[PDB]
Amino acid sequence: GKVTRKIREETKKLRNPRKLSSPKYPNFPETTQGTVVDLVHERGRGVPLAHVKFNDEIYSLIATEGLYTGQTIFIGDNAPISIGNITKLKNVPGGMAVHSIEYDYEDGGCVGMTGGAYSTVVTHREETNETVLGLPSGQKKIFSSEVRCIVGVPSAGGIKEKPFLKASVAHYFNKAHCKKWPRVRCVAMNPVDHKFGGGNHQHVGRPTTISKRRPHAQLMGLIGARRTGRVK
RNA sequence: UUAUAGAGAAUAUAUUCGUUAUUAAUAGAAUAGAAUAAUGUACUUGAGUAGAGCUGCUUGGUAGUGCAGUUUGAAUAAAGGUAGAAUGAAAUAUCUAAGGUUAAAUAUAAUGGUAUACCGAUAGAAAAUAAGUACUGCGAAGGAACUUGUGAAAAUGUGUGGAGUUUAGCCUUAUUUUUAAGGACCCGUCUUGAAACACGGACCAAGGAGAUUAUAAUUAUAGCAAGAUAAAAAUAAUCUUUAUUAACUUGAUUAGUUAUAAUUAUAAGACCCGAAACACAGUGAACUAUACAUGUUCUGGUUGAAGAUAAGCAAGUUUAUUGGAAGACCAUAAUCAUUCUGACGUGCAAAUCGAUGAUUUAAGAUGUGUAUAGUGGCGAAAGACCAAUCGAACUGUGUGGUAGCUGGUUCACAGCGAAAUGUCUCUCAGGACAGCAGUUAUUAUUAUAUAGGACAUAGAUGU
RNA sequence: UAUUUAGGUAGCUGUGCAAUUUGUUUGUAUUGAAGUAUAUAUGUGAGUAUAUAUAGAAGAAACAAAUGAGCCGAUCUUGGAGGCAGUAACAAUAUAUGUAUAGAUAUAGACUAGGGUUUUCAAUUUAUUGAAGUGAAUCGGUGUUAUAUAAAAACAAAAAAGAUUAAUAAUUCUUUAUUAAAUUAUUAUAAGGUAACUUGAUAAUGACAGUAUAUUUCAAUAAAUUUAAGAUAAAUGAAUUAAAUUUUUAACUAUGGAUUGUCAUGAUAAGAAAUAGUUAAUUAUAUAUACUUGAUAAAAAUAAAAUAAUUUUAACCGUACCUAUACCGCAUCAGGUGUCUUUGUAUCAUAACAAAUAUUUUAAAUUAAAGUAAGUAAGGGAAUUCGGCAAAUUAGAUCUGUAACUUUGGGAUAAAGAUUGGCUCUAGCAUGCUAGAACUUUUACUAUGUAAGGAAUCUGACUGUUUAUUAAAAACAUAGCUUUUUGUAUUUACAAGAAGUGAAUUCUGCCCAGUGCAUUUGUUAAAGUUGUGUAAGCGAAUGUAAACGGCGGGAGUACUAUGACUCUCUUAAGGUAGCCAAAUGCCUCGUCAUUUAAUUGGUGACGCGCAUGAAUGGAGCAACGAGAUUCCUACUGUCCCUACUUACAAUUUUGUGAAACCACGAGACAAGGGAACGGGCUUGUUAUUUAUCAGCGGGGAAAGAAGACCCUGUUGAGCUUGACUUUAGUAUGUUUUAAUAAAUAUUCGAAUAUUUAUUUAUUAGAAUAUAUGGGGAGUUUGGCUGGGGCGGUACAGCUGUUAAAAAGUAACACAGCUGUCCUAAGGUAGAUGAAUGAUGGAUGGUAACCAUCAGUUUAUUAUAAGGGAAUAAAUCUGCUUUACUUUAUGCAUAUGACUGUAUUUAGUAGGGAAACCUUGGCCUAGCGAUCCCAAUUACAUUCAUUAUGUAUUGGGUGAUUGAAAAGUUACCACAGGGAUAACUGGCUUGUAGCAGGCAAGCGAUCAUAGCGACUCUGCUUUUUGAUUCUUCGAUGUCGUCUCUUCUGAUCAUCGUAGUGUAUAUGUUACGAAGUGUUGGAUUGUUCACCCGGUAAUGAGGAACGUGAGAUGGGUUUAGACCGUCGUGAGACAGGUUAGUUUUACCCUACUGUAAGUAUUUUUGAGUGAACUUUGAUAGUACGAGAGGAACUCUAAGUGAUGACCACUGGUAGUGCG
Ligand SMILES: [Mg+2]
Ligand SMILES: [Mg+2]
Ligand SMILES: [Mg+2]
Ligand SMILES: [Mg+2]
Ligand SMILES: [Mg+2]
Ligand SMILES: [Mg+2]
Ligand SMILES: [Mg+2]
Ligand SMILES: [Mg+2]
Ligand SMILES: [Mg+2]
Ligand SMILES: [Mg+2]
Ligand SMILES: [Mg+2]
Ligand SMILES: [Mg+2]
Ligand SMILES: [Mg+2]
Ligand SMILES: [Mg+2]
Ligand SMILES: [Mg+2]
Ligand SMILES: [Mg+2]
Ligand SMILES: [Mg+2]
Ligand SMILES: [Mg+2]
Ligand SMILES: [Mg+2]
Ligand SMILES: [Mg+2]
Ligand SMILES: [Mg+2]
Ligand SMILES: [Mg+2]
Ligand SMILES: [Mg+2]
Ligand SMILES: [Mg+2]
Ligand SMILES: [Mg+2]
Ligand SMILES: [Mg+2]
Ligand SMILES: [Mg+2]
Ligand SMILES: [Mg+2]
Ligand SMILES: [Mg+2]
Ligand SMILES: [Mg+2]
Ligand SMILES: [Mg+2]
Ligand SMILES: [Mg+2]
Ligand SMILES: [Mg+2]
Ligand SMILES: [Mg+2]
Ligand SMILES: [Mg+2]
Ligand SMILES: [Mg+2]
Ligand SMILES: [Mg+2]
Ligand SMILES: [Mg+2]
Ligand SMILES: [Mg+2]
Ligand SMILES: [Mg+2]
Ligand SMILES: [Mg+2]
Ligand SMILES: [Mg+2]
Ligand SMILES: [Mg+2]
Ligand SMILES: [Mg+2]
Ligand SMILES: [Mg+2]
Ligand SMILES: [Mg+2]
Ligand SMILES: [Mg+2]
Ligand SMILES: [Mg+2]
Ligand SMILES: [Mg+2]
Ligand SMILES: [Mg+2]
Ligand SMILES: [Mg+2]
Ligand SMILES: [Mg+2]
Ligand SMILES: [Mg+2]
Ligand SMILES: [Mg+2]
Ligand SMILES: [Mg+2]
Ligand SMILES: [Mg+2]
Ligand SMILES: [Mg+2]
Ligand SMILES: [Mg+2]
Ligand SMILES: [Mg+2]
Ligand SMILES: [Mg+2]
Ligand SMILES: [Mg+2]
Ligand SMILES: [Mg+2]
Ligand SMILES: [Mg+2]
Ligand SMILES: [Mg+2]
Ligand SMILES: [Mg+2]
Ligand SMILES: [Mg+2]
Ligand SMILES: [Mg+2]
Ligand SMILES: [Mg+2]
Ligand SMILES: [Mg+2]
Ligand SMILES: [Mg+2]
Ligand SMILES: [Mg+2]
Ligand SMILES: [Mg+2]
Ligand SMILES: [Mg+2]
Ligand SMILES: [Mg+2]
Ligand SMILES: [Mg+2]
Ligand SMILES: [Mg+2]
Ligand SMILES: [Mg+2]
Ligand SMILES: [Mg+2]
Ligand SMILES: [Mg+2]
Ligand SMILES: [Mg+2]
Ligand SMILES: [Mg+2]
Repeated sequence: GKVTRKIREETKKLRNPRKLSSPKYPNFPETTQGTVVDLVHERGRGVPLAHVKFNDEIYSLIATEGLYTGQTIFIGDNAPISIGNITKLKNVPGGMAVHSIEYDYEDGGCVGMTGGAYSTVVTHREETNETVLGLPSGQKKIFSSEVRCIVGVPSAGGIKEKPFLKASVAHYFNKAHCKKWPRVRCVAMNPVDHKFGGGNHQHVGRPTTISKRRPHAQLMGLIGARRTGRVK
């Protein structure tokens, strides 16, 4: 046969990988004050970024919900908690919304980068100095304290309301996000290109649930499912 | 010009260069003599080695013959290694590993010489050289013709002579030979069977296919013979005859050996020409496909969503304007290819021409630059496209790849003359053994003998 | 001394001729060698010798030697030259005197890619030779970069006119300018305005989407004026052409205190209008606003300034010419190729015409046929056809008017009507647009351009894309819906990877037994330790079907009929909601209705559905479609049935001048035999213009291509998988791993294991074992066979028949059997009337047991069949293990293994008194090599244990004298085969068709007017079979259209004869092939069945007549859909839709044309009696009545055929409007 589509797409990512910003905030020993300068828009991502200014140095950050040009925010380990400020994790009471959490201390940020997605805090445990967070995916993860984070819900709202009612709307989405579009179903192909292909009618003939035990080039279909079907 | 010179060239129908035989100059090498320089003390022995366990390659080496990866890793001459089945033990022989140098006898191109039972311009190298040239391919690469005198055949022109219009050419017999009577389908080839409506062949010249080598055997000839011989080299072995047997136990005997020639068998490109394929090493995105950067992309009409203004009727609701949204509607230039199954169909053209059709601000069209290569790329998916080639591109090598299968195989006369049947076979388009044939040889009561016969006698059988 | 022998394919042996070179001997030649061409002699023949002509330098013979040693063929290799043939195919403007007067076709001009002297001139005839020609501080390159080699179109210091040369000119020359660098002369270091700001007085940027509307800057039109030009027989308030001169707004500041603008949306207490003022007005590629987006629209090098002057200061490379007859397609090729500019009329444009500019020289003609284009048609209007394929009708603009349905947006420009010129005026205001009125005519968008309409069904939601060169679609994509993996992402869950269905509306039923997937607690390798112990995986349990998939059958029960209800086999569950003879139903052209004169078609209903059915999605149509199918209206040469005109090729002339093909073709036919369809062979019948010209497609099984279909080959390739053998990747053990201290557990002070802490290590790996592993890699996938496949094994053994009186012998011929059974069913000694029948005997019967008599093989002998045995080879009783060990040989049987079975020398045993018998079954069947493994007996080496050898058995190949092995190809390839199928032909006639002989009976009695049972004998090649003789280096399949000819087994028409013939109307038989046999609906049809009509719609042949005559509907390559089968690639004589039809110019045949005049005769060939009907005969003959003819005589008509233009109709580059 020939090399299929999945392996040929990953080696096309090594010839020209996709490029993004990775915005991080600095670290400062005591509480300082900074000003918001302007709001911009990037090519790949939907959430707008913000340029703040600490000690006559301009950095880049993800914009929170209510933010206007010229406003003042504070950064430090013991800043007061309000909209757009960045404090330590232990100060916030249970029930609020944070949107950039570093895994360890003195890191930029790891969790909650996209627009419209936020996390919640559920508790504090004074023994061993740990707090449990509620991830946007729905899983409870235990975080160590003394990491610092930003208070508020991120901007850009709910983008998934109105559909791509035309085909032309989805053309410019996948082109900016560097994905392959359109896609051909694997049953329509000839049996050289794909395992499911060929035949006299369009059907599969093999079970579509494939274990994870098998090697890398044999993985296709619903890989390693614990369940299949509508629940009710 | 007799000759230490009769090797060979050149001129014309008796002369020269040389051969033969002698010297000189320069460079290099070796041997010997004479002279100049020079001579003290020296007790070293080879470690992450040799060897074991697991694992892979190599050799004739069989249970390592040799080498390497990983783990482990000794003794120092009162010591260590080896001795053609395995391990353990013992005697007798014989050697001392893990550091270094080394002439001669030996193998073969570019470059220059000397010879020959080799070829003589379709031969000999691709090239008697303005030849690795003219010319072709995007590229790796491919690659010819032509000497000087004589003037054959195929195919034509002019002149003279002759027949008839109902019959090409050939054989026999005839002085009615440019006619008469008899005979006579076109050759080669597979085939039970060919003039066949079975295949190859329009015509002339030149070229063109069982030769060479190794190992065996039979026949003819030559030298010596209980022995036979040009092995390498310089001025021994082998065969008669390994005497049998697995071995022990045992054992005389078919004139040979060396060469020359013809035939047969096996292996070498192997009588000549012919596949679809496989591996090694390299070249292409100028056509066409996709992504990224930078530029360019003619003109006229149709319809009427949000938003806004007024005038009526009385929380609102009818009428008239303004406005110009949409993968909305229609045409020219540009683009594509539904139908006539129109034209053409040794074409204008290795895909064109005419009428009729479809198409319009976009998921469009197009120039240039960078990225993607053949068990690989690109793909709104037809196995489509990747330089007129794609269900695995193109160029060179292994390569004169293998063929139980089609085709061809070159002079005369004389003697002799077949099979299409039995058995075994992954055997049925093929092989081997038996049968039928040919050639040569020795010998006579195996004529006191034989017979695809008859007669006399003794019998077998179940149509 | 052949009085005896002599043919011969495949094949074997002997004697001889030809060519090139080598050693020795003998000889020739310039008064002429070798070669070549004609004769003569000689040899049975391969060949040799001589003579004459030509030419000019070396060659011959004998005895021996070495081979690249003798051509008709190979679709053989290279060169030269024929026929067809001067044939096909192409090129062909006018002038009596000209560097001109006319005609004709074509839009034209600049930068780049490519070309490289083609440029210009001279001389000689799109050629040859020779000279000359390209001038740069400001026109390109050289510079910067596109997130470790990138731009002649992105960014960047600066110029224009006017003339010169045979050819260069933003480059030479004249005139007026600009930039940068080096040297000179001179100098402000700040003023002014309340403010916005003005003047020598620095630190700025390169730099960035698309669409719509409003400005009318320039420019261009239009007008006026001034100089000039060209024409008219005439006439014209003065025409036509050329050159120039002219035709307030936006920000900001100061007062002010509440209104005000645009074509549209508005602006203002974060200060409107109105005043006073300061900056600018970006030149159409501009300015200001508005609108669309999960798209927000590149990088880097790069900066200073006042006034005047100077310069042998500004380097290197290219600057000719062509834009298609100077590029690429082998070419002076109807193809292809980036950007820009271009005048006049043109009331939306388009189309068309004219300017401008560039090219160009001489055959004939009122006449062929058949072609390629363009026109017109009386009457009928789809009757032609698979199908309205091709053509025709409609169309612009203004005014009325507009339905069912609906996803409320659409449908809609629906459909259906009416109007349109020219000239003279009137009326509006926005001043070039729109309404109305009068007059007039061979009536008005129509030169060019410009929608036929309506009603239904199947399928796809829509815009979009695709097999460059036979398929544009119902295929692909798409939004929408759903499932799944990942919290250690250069990117961070509204994100990033993997799959299925296919807009909206309404729904998405049951099953976890099978195969997969996930989660969790019996079997299983190596390495290490004195020894021992510990892996994943497989197996088991629980979930999961918008995962692969699946979703039965039989019996009774309420006048007939049916079964709400009941009983019953099993299973994982037994197709629910829906839908249908549908693109899915074989029987099948299902049943009913409707559409038509007539329907296998279309639409609506019915359902025990061969084989429908729910995201492998079911149901459904509003909008959209060069998709597939049926019916109405209009329209027409598609047809009845064809006719006329023009142009270009063709026919006639000159010039340039080919190809396919060719065994021999010298005239053609009927029958015969033959390799079963002859141009040539055998018997018959026949042509001929002085050697032609133009047509045509019957034949040469015509030409192209070593058949793609089918079969064979111990020949291949693409693809799939539960085929055989393995491997990359990955999971899990063991051993290697920095030191230290401590804790805990397991084994016996010690050995193991687990876990924590510190820093003194921390490049991050290495060596082995087990499992998973079509993601990959090699290779295989028997034979026989009345073609192959499916079925059987006729592939190993045994018996009887075929089988023909010695031995031997075939068929997918006949009837059968075999891979077993037995410690006794083996060995031996002895005794013995078996099976059955008759007559009797308490319970006792057809049949229980006991006696008597008879009893030739009927009984038994393990088994298939055949053979053998009656003091028995059978049944009983006793005793035993010959179901042995060693030397030699034979028979099936052979040229030959393995096997079965008879016989021998010498031992050791059993039965018997002894003679004797015994090496498994009474005889003919139950039969297996080389290599390797296991066992038994002997011995062999310095020593123990082991290994290796000789001998005998067992383990086994059933394809049985013996490889280790699954499929598919419609994407396919190679070598071959008429040794072998699909089509024609040939022998045969079971089947098909057409007739005969005899006479039981029917017919009111009567066999034969007319029929005829049970049986029997034939012909024809017209159905379908059976066989495989000719063709696989090719003979073009079914049906239809057009056209000719032939047969009798006669449908009418003609002549006779029977009758169960009164007339009329029938029916049967004999002679007879002259002439007729005609129109439509449905289906690809042949066949079939209806409507209508007539004198009568007869049966058939000619390669199942006829494709270089046509068409292409089905069948039959590559796209695609449904149903059934297969895990899968795939398959279906089950159903659909779209799919390139080549070549005549040879020979022969056929139609015409081609022999000095003028009058005729004879012979030969063709052709030579079509059919219906009115009136009279006549209401007559004949008949109870009803009814109801004929001979003959007049009047017409249809079908065919030969001519003609007085009348009518069609046509018309002849003629007029
Ligand atoms: Mg496909
Ligand atoms: Mg595959
Ligand atoms: Mg489907
Ligand atoms: Mg040593
Ligand atoms: Mg020669
Ligand atoms: Mg040569
Ligand atoms: Mg004859
Ligand atoms: Mg034959
Ligand atoms: Mg024949
Ligand atoms: Mg043939
Ligand atoms: Mg030929
Ligand atoms: Mg020759
Ligand atoms: Mg070859
Ligand atoms: Mg390679
Ligand atoms: Mg549109
Ligand atoms: Mg055509
Ligand atoms: Mg390369
Ligand atoms: Mg396909
Ligand atoms: Mg190609
Ligand atoms: Mg003979
Ligand atoms: Mg053969
Ligand atoms: Mg033989
Ligand atoms: Mg007798
Ligand atoms: Mg003879
Ligand atoms: Mg030869
Ligand atoms: Mg020849
Ligand atoms: Mg020959
Ligand atoms: Mg030739
Ligand atoms: Mg012409
Ligand atoms: Mg020139
Ligand atoms: Mg010029
Ligand atoms: Mg100039
Ligand atoms: Mg120039
Ligand atoms: Mg120029
Ligand atoms: Mg061009
Ligand atoms: Mg051209
Ligand atoms: Mg004419
Ligand atoms: Mg008409
Ligand atoms: Mg008419
Ligand atoms: Mg019809
Ligand atoms: Mg008809
Ligand atoms: Mg049409
Ligand atoms: Mg009027
Ligand atoms: Mg569509
Ligand atoms: Mg095509
Ligand atoms: Mg289309
Ligand atoms: Mg097409
Ligand atoms: Mg689809
Ligand atoms: Mg749906
Ligand atoms: Mg299950
Ligand atoms: Mg369930
Ligand atoms: Mg049902
Ligand atoms: Mg339906
Ligand atoms: Mg009907
Ligand atoms: Mg003409
Ligand atoms: Mg004949
Ligand atoms: Mg015959
Ligand atoms: Mg002719
Ligand atoms: Mg062939
Ligand atoms: Mg074979
Ligand atoms: Mg293969
Ligand atoms: Mg494979
Ligand atoms: Mg076979
Ligand atoms: Mg017995
Ligand atoms: Mg055999
Ligand atoms: Mg197919
Ligand atoms: Mg072939
Ligand atoms: Mg045959
Ligand atoms: Mg035929
Ligand atoms: Mg019959
Ligand atoms: Mg033919
Ligand atoms: Mg042919
Ligand atoms: Mg008759
Ligand atoms: Mg027939
Ligand atoms: Mg026919
Ligand atoms: Mg044809
Ligand atoms: Mg024909
Ligand atoms: Mg067709
Ligand atoms: Mg299935
Ligand atoms: Mg089918
Ligand atoms: Mg007559």
